[PDB]
Amino acid sequence: SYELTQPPSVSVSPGQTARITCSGDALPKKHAYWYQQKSGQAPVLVIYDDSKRPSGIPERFSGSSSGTMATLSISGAQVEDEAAYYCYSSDTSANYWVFGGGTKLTVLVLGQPKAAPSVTLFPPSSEELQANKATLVCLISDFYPGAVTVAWKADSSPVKAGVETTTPSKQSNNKYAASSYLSLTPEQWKSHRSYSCQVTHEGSTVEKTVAPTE
Amino acid sequence: DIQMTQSPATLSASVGDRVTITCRASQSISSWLAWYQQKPGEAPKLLIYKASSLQSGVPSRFSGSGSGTKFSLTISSLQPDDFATFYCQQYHSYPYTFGQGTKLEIKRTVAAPSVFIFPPSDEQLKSGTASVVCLLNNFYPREAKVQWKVDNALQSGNSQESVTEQDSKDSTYSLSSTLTLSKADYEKHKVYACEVTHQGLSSPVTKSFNRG
Amino acid sequence: KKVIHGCNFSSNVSSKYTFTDSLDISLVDDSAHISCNVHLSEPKYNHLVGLNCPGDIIPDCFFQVYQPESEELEPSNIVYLDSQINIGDIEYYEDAEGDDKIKLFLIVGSVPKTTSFTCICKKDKKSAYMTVTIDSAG
Amino acid sequence: QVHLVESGGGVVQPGRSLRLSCAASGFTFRSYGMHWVRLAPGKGLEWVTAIWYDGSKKHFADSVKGRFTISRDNSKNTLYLQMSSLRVEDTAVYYCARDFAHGAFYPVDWGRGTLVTVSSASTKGPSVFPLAPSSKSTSGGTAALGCLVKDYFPEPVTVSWNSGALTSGVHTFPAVLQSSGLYSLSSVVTVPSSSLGTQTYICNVNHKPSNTKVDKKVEPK
Amino acid sequence: QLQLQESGPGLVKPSETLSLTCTVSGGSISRSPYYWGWIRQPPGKGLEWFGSIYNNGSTYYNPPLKSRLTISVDTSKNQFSLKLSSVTAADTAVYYCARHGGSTGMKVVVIAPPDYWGQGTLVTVSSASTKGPSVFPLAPSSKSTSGGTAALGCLVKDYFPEPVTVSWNSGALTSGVHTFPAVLQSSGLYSLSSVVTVPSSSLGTQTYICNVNHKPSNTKVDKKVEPKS
Ligand SMILES: *[C@@H]1O[C@H](CO)[C@@H](O)[C@H](O)[C@H]1NC(C)=O
Repeated sequence: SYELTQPPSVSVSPGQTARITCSGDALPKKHAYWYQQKSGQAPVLVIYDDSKRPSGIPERFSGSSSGTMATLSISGAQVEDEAAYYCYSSDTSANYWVFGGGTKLTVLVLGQPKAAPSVTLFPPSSEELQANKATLVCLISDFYPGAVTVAWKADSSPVKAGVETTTPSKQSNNKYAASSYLSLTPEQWKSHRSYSCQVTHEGSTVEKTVAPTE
Repeated sequence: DIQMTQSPATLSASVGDRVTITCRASQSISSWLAWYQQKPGEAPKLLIYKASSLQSGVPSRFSGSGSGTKFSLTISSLQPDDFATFYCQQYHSYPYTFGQGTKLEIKRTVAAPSVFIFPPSDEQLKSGTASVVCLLNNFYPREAKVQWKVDNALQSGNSQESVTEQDSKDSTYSLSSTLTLSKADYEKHKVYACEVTHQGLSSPVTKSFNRG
Repeated sequence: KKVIHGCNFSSNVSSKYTFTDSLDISLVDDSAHISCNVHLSEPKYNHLVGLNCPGDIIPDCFFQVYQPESEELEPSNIVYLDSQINIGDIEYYEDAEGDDKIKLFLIVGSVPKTTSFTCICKKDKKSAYMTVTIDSAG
Repeated sequence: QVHLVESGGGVVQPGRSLRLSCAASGFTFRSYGMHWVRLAPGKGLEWVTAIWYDGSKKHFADSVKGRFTISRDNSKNTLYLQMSSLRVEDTAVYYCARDFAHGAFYPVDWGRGTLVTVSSASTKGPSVFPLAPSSKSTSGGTAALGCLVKDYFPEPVTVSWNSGALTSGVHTFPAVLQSSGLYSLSSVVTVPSSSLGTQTYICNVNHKPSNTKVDKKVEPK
Repeated sequence: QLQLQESGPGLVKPSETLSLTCTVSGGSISRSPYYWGWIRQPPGKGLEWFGSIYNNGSTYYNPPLKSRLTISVDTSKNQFSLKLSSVTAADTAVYYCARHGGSTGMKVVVIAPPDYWGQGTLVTVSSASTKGPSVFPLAPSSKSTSGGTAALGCLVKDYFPEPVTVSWNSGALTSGVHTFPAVLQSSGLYSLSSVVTVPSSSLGTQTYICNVNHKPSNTKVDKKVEPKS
C-alpha cells in the first residue's frame, strides 16, 4: 500500500519556525495537501497544491515539495498553533487516497512563571453512604507546570490500594488540572480519625483534610 | 507595457530574521508572476512560479503570496548564503517586464578589518608605472575610509577602491585601495602609508613602509 | 466523428479523433501552464466540441463546466452546460484511448446568448485550461 | 457558510450495522463529491470512502471494503455512510467532507463529526452524588459545591448547571479510567457564601449511551 | 539536462551590428512548445526583455526595439540568433538567452517564465581596441602577515575590454580567496587584483600560482608568486 511517512512529534519555541516533513514515493509527481486539527475540533486545510494557502490561513503557514519530501513550515509559531498536522495525497489512476501518520506540534513556552495548586476535598455524600459505598473526591486545579503526584493517608499511614488519579490536562487559561479518587468502604470511613489528600508540586505540598463526624 | 513596481530597493537583516519583498503590477497579470534570485556574475535563478508555487530544490523558507496586482516574497529565517538581488517578473503577456530589484544584505555584528599593504613589485617598476595596494580583509559594515599619506602628505585624486561581494560564510566585506603613481614621482618620497577609519576600529589604523 | 473542435493534450496516436488544437502536456515542465482557447461564431451550430486529457478532468466536463475566471488563479464556480448555453437538447459523449480520456458534446441550432466556459486538465502537477466561447451571432 | 452536520452515532456491539448521515447546506451539494474520514483514538486520520456528485463512482479503503457502503440523496442534501459487520477497530469519530470538486480528489470543508463506539463490553449508566457545600474547605469567603459522576461506560457525559443559565465558575474535570474499566468525573462550581440559602443550584447530568438523565439538587450541609 | 550557451564577440564598434547565438544542448528546439528569447542587463541596471522566437521562425519583439532587432532560428543545429543593428554605448550589457513561454492573447500557448538561462556574455560597445593585461605579483612581506597567516595576490593591470578570470593553483586553491571587481582606471583601461590568505608556515614550501585569462586578447599567464628579495 502507498503510504506517507511523517515524524510522530515536533516541538519548537514561540517565534521560531516549525518544519514538518512528509515523505512519499509518488510525491515528485503528485501534489501534497496539509491539514491542521486542533484537539476537539474538525480538521482544516492549511496548504494545498504543495504551496498554496486557502483563504483565511495566515501567511505564517507555507509548504514546499522537493523530490520525495513535502515540508510544512509554520513561521513565528505561537501556542495557538499546537495541533496535529497531517499530509494527504491522492491518485485517481493508482486508486489511493491516503493521509500521513500525523505529527503533533508542541510549543514550549520558554521561561515560564509558576503557580501553586488549589486543592478542594469533598467528603462522601449522605446518599452515597446509604448505598454501602464511600468515595473521596480530591480536585486539583490552577497549577503550572503540570506534573504532580498525589498521595492519601489514613490518619498517619499511606494507602496502597483503591486509588485512581488522572493525568494532568491543560485548562482554558493555559494552566493544568487533575483529580484523584479514593474508593473506601463505609466501615473504613468511620473506623479512622481523618483522611487526607497530599498534593506535591515542585517540592511544595498542599494538603487538605475532612473528618467523618459531620 | 506592464510596469512592475518592486520595493524596497535595499534590505539589511540579520541571520534568522523574517524578510518580505513586495511587487505591484500596473494592471492585472492574473497570477503569472515569478521571483528570481541573482548572485553577482550569474544569471538569475528562478525561485517561484505562478506567484505561489516553489521551484524544485528551493529551500522551504521561501514563499509567495499571489493576488490581482500585489505580490509578496518572504524568507522565514535568513541564511548567510542568501545575499543576492531579487527580481519579480510578470510572464503574463509580451513584452516581459521586471521590477527594479531588491539588493539584500545580511546584517551582522561589527568586525574590525585586517589592514595589509603591498609595495609595488620590482617587475612593475621596470616599466614607468607604480602601484601601491592597501588591503582591508573581512570587515563589517561595508562603510570605510582609506586615505593615502606619502611623506605625511595627504594624497587625493590618484587612488581607486574596489570592494568584494559579501562573503557567503561570515558575511564580511574586503576592500582594496590602489594608489597609482609614475616611477618618477615614486622615487621622490620615502614613507608610504594608508590610514583606515572604520566603526570596528576605536581609532584609525595606519600601515606604512619605507621605499626600499 | 472525425473533426473535434477542441484541445488534444495527449501525445500518442489519436487515431479515432482528430482535434483542431494540440499541445502535448508531457512536453512542458511544472513551471508551465497550457492555455488553449476555442472560439465558435456561426449562425447555426452543428459542431462536435471535446477534449483529450491524459490526466484528470475537472470538473465533470462537459456536463459540468467551470465559469470562466479572469484574474485570480483558478476557477471555482461549477455550472451546468445546459444552463450556461440555455439549450435543451445537447448530446454528451465519452471515450477513452488507453489512459487518455475523451469528453465530447454536440451542439445543434443557434445559441440564445454568447457564453463561455472553462475545463481543466490536470496531469501530475501540470494544469491545462481549455476555454470555449460560443457566440450567438446576434 | 458551508455547513456539514453528521448524525447517527452511538454505541453498538461488534457485528452490528449502522448508518450515518451528513446534512449539507450553504453550497451546491449536487455538484461536489463527498468524503468520509475517521479518527480512531490513538491513531491518526484515515480516509474511508468517497463518492462522486452524481454517484457515478465510489471508492473505498481496503480496511472497509465489503462492509461499508456510501450513498447520497441530492434532493435532500444528505450524504449517507452505511456501516455493517462492524469491528472493534471501527471505533472512531467519523467526519464528512466536501471535495475540492465533483469527484474524489481531496477534502476541503469538514463537519464536526459523530462518535461511533464499537465494543462487546456492556454499557453502564452513571451514579450521581451531590457534593454538598459547608464550612469545610472555605475558598476565601465563597463556597465550592458540585456533583460526582461515578462508574459510567462509555464516554461521554455532559454536565450543566441550572439548565445552562449558570456558567460563571463552572469547572468540569476530565474523566479518569479506573482499574475496573469504567469512567468517573466531577464538576464543581464556585459561588458566594451568602447565596447558599437563597439560590438553587441544580446539577444536570446526561448519559446518552445508557439513556439516563439525572438532575440532583445540591443542598448546604 | 537542458543547457543554453551564448556565443559571440564581446566587443563591437558603434553603429555596427551586434551578433549573438544561443546553442541548445540536452533538448530539441523543433519539438519544443516553448519560445526562445533574449534578455539583457546593463552594468548596474535592470533586466530588459528583447524578444522571442518559436520553432516556426515566428518572432515577437519589444515594440520600442523592433526596428533594430532581428531574431532567427536554425532548427537543424539547435540554435537561435540575435541581431542588433546600429549599436551605441547604451547597448553595453550582459546578454542572456532563455527558454520561456508566450503571450496571453494567443490561441494555443504555453504560459511560463524563463527557467533555463544561458551563462551570459558581456558585450562592450566601444571605439577602443583590445589590449592584453599585465600581471604583477602582490608579494607577501612582513606587512601582510597577521595571526600566523599571510596574504598574497596578483595585480592584473591595463586591459580592455572586460572580463578577466583569475584562479589559483589551476583551480586547486579556493579557500580564502578574494577576487576584487575590476575598476576603470584614469586611462580608460580596466584593472583588478586577486588576493588569498594562506598559512605562514607553508610559505616557501607551497607554490602559489595565479592563472589569469583574458580571452579578447588570447591571454593566459601563470604567474608564480613568492616573497621579495
Ligand atoms: C506557428 O505556426 C504558424 C506558422 O507556421 C504561425 O502562424 C503560428 O502563429 C505559430 N504558433 C505559435 C507561435 O504558437
